[PDB]
Amino acid sequence: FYQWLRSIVKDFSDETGKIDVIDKSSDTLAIVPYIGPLLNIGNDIRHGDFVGAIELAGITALLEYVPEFTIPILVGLEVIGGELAREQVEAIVNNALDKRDQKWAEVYNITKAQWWGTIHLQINTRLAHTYKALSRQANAIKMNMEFQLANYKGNIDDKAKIKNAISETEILLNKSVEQAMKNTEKFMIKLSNSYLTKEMIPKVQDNLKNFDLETKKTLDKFIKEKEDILGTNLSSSLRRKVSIRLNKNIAFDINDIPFSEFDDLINQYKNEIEDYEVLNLGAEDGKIKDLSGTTSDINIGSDIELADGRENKAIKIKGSENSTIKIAMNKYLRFSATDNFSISFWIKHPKPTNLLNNGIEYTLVENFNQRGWKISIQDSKLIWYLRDHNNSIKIVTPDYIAFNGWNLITITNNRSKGSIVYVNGSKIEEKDISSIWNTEVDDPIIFRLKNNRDTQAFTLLDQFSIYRKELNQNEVVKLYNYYFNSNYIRDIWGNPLQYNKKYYLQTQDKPGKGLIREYWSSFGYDYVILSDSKTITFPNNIRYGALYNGSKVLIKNSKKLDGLVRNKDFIQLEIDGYNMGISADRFNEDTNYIGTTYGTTHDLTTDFEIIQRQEKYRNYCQLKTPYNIFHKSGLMSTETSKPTFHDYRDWVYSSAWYFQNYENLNLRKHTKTNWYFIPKDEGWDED
Amino acid sequence: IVNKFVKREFAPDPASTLMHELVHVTHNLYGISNRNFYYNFDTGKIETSRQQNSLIFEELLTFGGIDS
Amino acid sequence: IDSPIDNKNIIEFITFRTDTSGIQKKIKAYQIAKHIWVVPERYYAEPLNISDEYKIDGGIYNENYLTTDKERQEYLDAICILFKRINNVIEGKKLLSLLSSASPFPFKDDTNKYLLKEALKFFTSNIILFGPGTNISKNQVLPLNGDDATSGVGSVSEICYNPFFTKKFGEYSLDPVIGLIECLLKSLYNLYGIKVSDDIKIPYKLQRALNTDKYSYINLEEALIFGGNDYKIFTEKPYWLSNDYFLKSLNTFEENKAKYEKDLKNDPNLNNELNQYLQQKYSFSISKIWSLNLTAFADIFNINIPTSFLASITFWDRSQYYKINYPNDYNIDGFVNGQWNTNLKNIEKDNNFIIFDKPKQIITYINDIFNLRYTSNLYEDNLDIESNNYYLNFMFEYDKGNNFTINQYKALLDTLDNDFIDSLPPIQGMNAQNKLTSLPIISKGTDTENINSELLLPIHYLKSQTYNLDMYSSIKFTTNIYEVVSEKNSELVYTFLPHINEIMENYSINNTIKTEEEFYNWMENLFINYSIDILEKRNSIIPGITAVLPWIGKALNILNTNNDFEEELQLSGIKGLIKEYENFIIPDMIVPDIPLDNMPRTYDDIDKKLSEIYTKNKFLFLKGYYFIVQEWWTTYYIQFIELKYLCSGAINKQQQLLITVLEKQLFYFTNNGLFPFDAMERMINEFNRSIDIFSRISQQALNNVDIFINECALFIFNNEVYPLFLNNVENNINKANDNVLNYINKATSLTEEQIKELTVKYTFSSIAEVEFFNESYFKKITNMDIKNILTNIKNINNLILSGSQINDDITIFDESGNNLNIKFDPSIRIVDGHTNVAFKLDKSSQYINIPTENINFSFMESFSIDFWLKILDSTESTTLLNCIEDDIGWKLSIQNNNLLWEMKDNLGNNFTSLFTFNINNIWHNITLSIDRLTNTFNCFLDGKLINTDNISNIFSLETNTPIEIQSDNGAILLEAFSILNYPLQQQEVLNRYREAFSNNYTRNYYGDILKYNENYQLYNKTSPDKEVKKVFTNDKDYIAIEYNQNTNNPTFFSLIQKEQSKIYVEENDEVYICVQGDPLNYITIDNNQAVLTKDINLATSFKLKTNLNKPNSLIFSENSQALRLSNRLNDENYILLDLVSKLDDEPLNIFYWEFI
Repeated sequence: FYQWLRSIVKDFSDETGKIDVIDKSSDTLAIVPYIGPLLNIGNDIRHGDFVGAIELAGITALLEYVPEFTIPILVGLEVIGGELAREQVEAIVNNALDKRDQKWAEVYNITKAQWWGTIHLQINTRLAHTYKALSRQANAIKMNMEFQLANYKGNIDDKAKIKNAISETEILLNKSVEQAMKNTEKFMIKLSNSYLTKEMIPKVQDNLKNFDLETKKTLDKFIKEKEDILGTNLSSSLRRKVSIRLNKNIAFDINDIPFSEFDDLINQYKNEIEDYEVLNLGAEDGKIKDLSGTTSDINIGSDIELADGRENKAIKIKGSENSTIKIAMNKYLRFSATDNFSISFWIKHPKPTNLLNNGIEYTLVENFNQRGWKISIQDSKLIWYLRDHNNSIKIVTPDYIAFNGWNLITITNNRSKGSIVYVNGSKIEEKDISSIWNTEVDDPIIFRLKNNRDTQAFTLLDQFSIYRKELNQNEVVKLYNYYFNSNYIRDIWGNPLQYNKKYYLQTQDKPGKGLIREYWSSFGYDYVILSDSKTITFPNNIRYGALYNGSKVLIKNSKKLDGLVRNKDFIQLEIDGYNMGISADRFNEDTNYIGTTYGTTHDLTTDFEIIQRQEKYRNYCQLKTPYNIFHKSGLMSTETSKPTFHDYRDWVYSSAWYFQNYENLNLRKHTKTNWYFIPKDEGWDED
Repeated sequence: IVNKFVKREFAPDPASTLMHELVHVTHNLYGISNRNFYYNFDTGKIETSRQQNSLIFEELLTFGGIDS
Repeated sequence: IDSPIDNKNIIEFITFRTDTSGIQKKIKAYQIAKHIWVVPERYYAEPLNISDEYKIDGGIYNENYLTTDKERQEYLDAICILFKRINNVIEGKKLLSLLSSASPFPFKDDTNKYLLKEALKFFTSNIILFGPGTNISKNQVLPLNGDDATSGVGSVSEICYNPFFTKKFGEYSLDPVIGLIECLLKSLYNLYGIKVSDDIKIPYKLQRALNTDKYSYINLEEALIFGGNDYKIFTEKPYWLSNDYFLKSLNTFEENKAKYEKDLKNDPNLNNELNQYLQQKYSFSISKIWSLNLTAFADIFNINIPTSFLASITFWDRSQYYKINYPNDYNIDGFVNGQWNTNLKNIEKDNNFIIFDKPKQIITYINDIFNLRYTSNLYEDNLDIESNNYYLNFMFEYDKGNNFTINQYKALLDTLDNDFIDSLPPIQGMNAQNKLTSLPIISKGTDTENINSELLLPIHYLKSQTYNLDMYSSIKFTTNIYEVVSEKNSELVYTFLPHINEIMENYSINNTIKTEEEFYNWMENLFINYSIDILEKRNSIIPGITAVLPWIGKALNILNTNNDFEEELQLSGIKGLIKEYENFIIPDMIVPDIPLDNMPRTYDDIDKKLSEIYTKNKFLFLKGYYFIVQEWWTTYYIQFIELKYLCSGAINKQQQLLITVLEKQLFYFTNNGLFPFDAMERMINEFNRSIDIFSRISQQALNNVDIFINECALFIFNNEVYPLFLNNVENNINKANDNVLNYINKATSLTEEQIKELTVKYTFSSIAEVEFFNESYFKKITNMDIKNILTNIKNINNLILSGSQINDDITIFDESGNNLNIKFDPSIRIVDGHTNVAFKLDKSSQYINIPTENINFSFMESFSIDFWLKILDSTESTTLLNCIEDDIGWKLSIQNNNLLWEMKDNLGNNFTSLFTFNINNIWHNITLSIDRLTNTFNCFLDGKLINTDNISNIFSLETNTPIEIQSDNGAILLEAFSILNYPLQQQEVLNRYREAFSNNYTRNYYGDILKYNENYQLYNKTSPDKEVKKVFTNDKDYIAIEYNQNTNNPTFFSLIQKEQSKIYVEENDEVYICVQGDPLNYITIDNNQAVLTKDINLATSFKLKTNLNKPNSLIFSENSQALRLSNRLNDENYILLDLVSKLDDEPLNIFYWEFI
């Protein structure tokens, strides 16, 4: 009676969500096909097919009455006759033009009102019919479920829990019905708006053009007379204005249309993601709080701290068994058997500095009393665990959690279908959750690092949020874009890039090599060169390219703004106290080697430009070089060469060719232009 | 969100129900109401029509929202 | 340079082996590069022709080829072109430098040098590049001694390579450098002595046949070179198939380097300056040579290559070769017209160039009810076929593993000296040995086989799509495949597009199309119905699949039953798309037992001994996952990439069907005489431009198939291959779990450590310990493996038009990567605008001139225009855009402060739209998209759709004249002027509009960015006619909006914060408001009033909040209260703080203020 009950929910939710996305550009109708046999609509035009029936006739099939409208004859306008004056006959001409414009707008509004009265109301009653059909399908299912409960022959006096299950199932069926109706309305409103704009206005425009021509004739005859009063120049200007204006078509303004996509998209994120947020544990004004405001009985340990994070301060669990955060569970966070729920949080897990915690799984956040959910951290892998009274799920993220990078992990649990885990908006694994039923315990949601053998181990958490809906891939990737709405430049860890902090600088290609300088006395030039490569040894004996190598470059500004670096800001890298820039004369015409202010023989154009041509969330940025008259604008890159008798090195150069053809290059060559800007951050240390 | 609401059937507020008629009172007091802009809901050709009374455009303008 | 006399690069040497006549013949060679020779003659050892039994499927075999001076000179020029192209990139010239100094190990006994060419005295030759042998299409690297090409000594191989003919694999020509780079990399292995001896083989595919369940084993050397994605799957961090070869070669390299480091490096007088060459040859590590694959070189040259199965996927079709005219069709920058617009000529000619094709497994469908025979030809690669034995008895190595054998260096060939190797003089003079070990010159292959079939295979379906007759004959589409396989009409062709079939159901070439407007309308009608039919996709309830393409079933005869393809895929599952492999091998992965090692350290070093065992077991189970991913790739993913290709062909076949039905229309017009010369030239010109439009959406449909097939392939791994692997790990972990507990037992009485630490730290808790599965990895290997088969043209920006200023001069360039040649006059000024730089078009003579050499404007081509525009001064009638030649084209202008978009085509159809939203000196995001698919002209202002007017009756407006931007009447600000290849939609316009405010900058009324310490005039956004003015007529001074207005005197409000550092006012920052005057008083809050109090320590701090709905407004909010305008009391709306009250999720208009 639970298996059958979950199968009912799954089949109804999956089958009333059936849509057909035809891909005609700017139409892209998401037709739900089941309206075909649900409602006897398209059987006349094409029996047995509804999506195909829409193609043959977009509205004629969907509606029972095409009106074939008409509008009055629209007699042309006229003017007064009398002993007029120049300054006022000019105003008469202007008023006539404005009146023609308002007449065009008024006839457009008349046909819009006719469309609303005859076309849109039919769409609304079609939606009402669809709601009747779907609601009666749901009530038939409810009749069958309550009949089945009325025959519970298996056991005695155990029907109460089954009755609660049926009530929750009916709620789920209603949610599926409302989603189906959202799709239906979404695809019918677009059809009606398209009909209004395409098949209705062009009928009007012919009569409006005839009226416009009549007005033009009357006005141009009004200027042949009274021309002496005007004067030749004013007559010429008025005639030109009349000829140009009273020859065009006035556009129909549909920004005030009743149902528009812009209305449905301007608040998409509020109505689809943030509306269902019942917890959002973050830091504001230096204090940890629920940013959603649903609950306030969140008590934090004495050894919890706030550290610099992804956008605003981040929660730092010191793992000392006294840095315990706990949220007393209320009716918002109590998830019953049939309640879908999602958990999204940013994590920054330090690189393990010592080998005493491998193979020891330790929890990160648990709502668990030998029944419930638990997010734990094994050796560089994040584990998500559900435990019912008998059943369980364990989903493991691959790796790279413990690489000291901000990772957004979002776990979406659709109780009917399955639990999916996404890391950085990309799906990792989905497991069947249809066998798990009760994961609800009254113990508080506990953020702690218990079962950790290291007393110094910590973890940065940010924006731990819980939603009462299963975000599908679209909403998950939308929520992952939301976090990068600002155009900040991100360092390798994922933090925003600042204006007075010294960073290690490395290319995406040639890992482990940082920037240094060498001076050429014969040329009098201080070249910037990738330093010698070095690698770091992990405690698990796997070698990786070192990040803290070379010299520390200091991002700067022309005025020391001390803000956060943005998408197209103009910067001035300062390595070892010397500004970096390209040559400002004809001396360096070979590949435009990038030099520093060290050595005053040649003048430099220091002002660089950080850009992010790729996606906003990438932890690397391109460094466009300034365009002086000598060198074209290029993207800072590196070439390995031995230009003269000095040793074979890697020289940094502006690469005017990459900037010009950047968007045509494949993703493999783009590796040459990317730069990482490594901070010196705790949690990653080679010592 | 956690209401467990079986049906989303709401009852109007008597304050807003009266505050609709106050707008009509204002229109009448300022000499604004015109009954010429009306939807005639009497159609016999389709033969399946809701058969409702004529709806004045002033009526939808007074109510506001999507219809207006 | 075919006739130089002699000396230096030009020599005449004696051939190593003997000619087919049985004697060695003299021949002359040309030194293209250091120690690299070319000889434009057919291979001397191989015969000029062979018998029909010896011929390979896909050869040429003509004997009167490359047998004249002109052809030899043509071959010689084809070479510098190719070698110049190789040397063009930096990685390419590093490989050539490595080859030039890759001389094999010199023979002993006075350091005699290795095999070379005698002169009638020895010229160093690392490679010798001959012409094509008996098989022109085959470019094989033949080492002159295979015995020493494997032991590590080396060999100077001979290459027989022909660059003139290339295959297609799709609608683009394969780059000949890939065929030459591959021959260079194969010879680099011979020079370093690292050859796999032709016995070390790895499974590549599941054999493409009907009654065969065997695999097609590839050579390990070819798998290393033809890298692609099939090479990334067995070269991960843990090495599982790493066998004696990757250790024997590495070991033999070490002592060879060591024996050079102590004997030859001591500078014997007989070495003759080979030390520098050997010092650089042995400085390079073979671990970097193995990283050099054929797909990373394609990415270096920006070539598109089928990375999925590089060694086989090019052979799954009839062998069609295209002649390349190198002086014209192939220059240093690759193909002159691009890889897709090559327009090469087919090799097929009557006299010579016979393409002997014997199709393996000629399959003929047979029906026992109907007299129906349908023969189709299958084509398969030449890789030799072995059984499942490799997977059956594959023994994992517990000890060997993560030791670096094959690591993919992201910086290919990057650790060596380029100029230093080049600056080294070449070798001359000293004698060389010659031990010519016989090469395999004789070989015979299997013949074709005729095996029947009881069901219509996808190859049968792809044959039916083709049109198999001349041009002067009717075309009749149909959906019943049984009416096509029974060739009763010979012109009926099967189509799986019901919409296209219905169009052709009632269509006659005589009366359906009768005028130019109808021909254009019909061409558009085909493009609409073709787009609807192939791009339709439906969501599915199967987990792991986002959407399902319903036309695949009707194209390849997979799950093609009376049920719908979506419905049929439900009950038959995803495994119905694949012929199930019954003998799939799941590794057993036996875990070795623990030894009884003893050292008194700590307590018999248990912690270290178990830690290495634990990480070895974890690695061992990772190789099993890697072994099973490789097995799934060659057994189940091959059957899915085979579908993606069969699909490409069916869409391509459907597309050329619609082109062969339009070309037939421009044959009733021409021949009959129906349309004049001027009108006729338009239809031919328009049909030619329409070909690139059909291939735009054909590629879009194939992109949908690429994602759908990837989800199907991953699903088969998810619940058909992976779960059986986890079950074996379950039984094997319990063995390792039991083995560790058995060994820990010591009777040593240390029960605290064993129970607490040892038994949980170094012991597998469950299979969650070792799962290794993530969909983010299978997506990476299977994404765009065969991409841009149709065209490389996508939804891109063909113009962005950025700008920069230096000193007093400016520049304007194309930022979109198209590198358009923008022309302008240098008097144009560039000033800051809306989050970008804007060009100030002030005078009438100032102009920005954008060429349209690649911006087509045909009636089938949709485009959009996006920019930010502000009218600096009050101008009533000015022009903005102009793309009209001889009264044909489009233009945008301003008419009485109203936008005027008018455009007319070459047929005389004029469309005009006069937007009446009254542009008034404010930044406007005017983006307008012309969608030609649905004939819709959308104009989005500030991210909001306003017009959507139809554009149906307007045809092509193509013009040669470039786009000209000039105000011509006043001063305007133009910014971010982008012209796009695709029509922008409401969702994407809003996203682009939002990104303009991503800087989170507060903006004044005119749209500029608000600034600190700058004085503005304040308005409440509700009464813009009345300015907020300070009131001093009372002792309690305050700010209020006055209605008397007897005396007008404006007051200026400037945003000032305590720190005079920031210059640009961002959103959500603490600011104070300063009022200009001799006192210069600030704003505080007293009893919610907004009185003016002097001194800068009594003011109040306001947090500015901006709403995107009204972007030129500010909210001065303190805590939850925002500044508000009170009710009128004495003709003065004094300003007070009030709790923010919302209306439609946003506060009221009163709380918003504007700065002027």
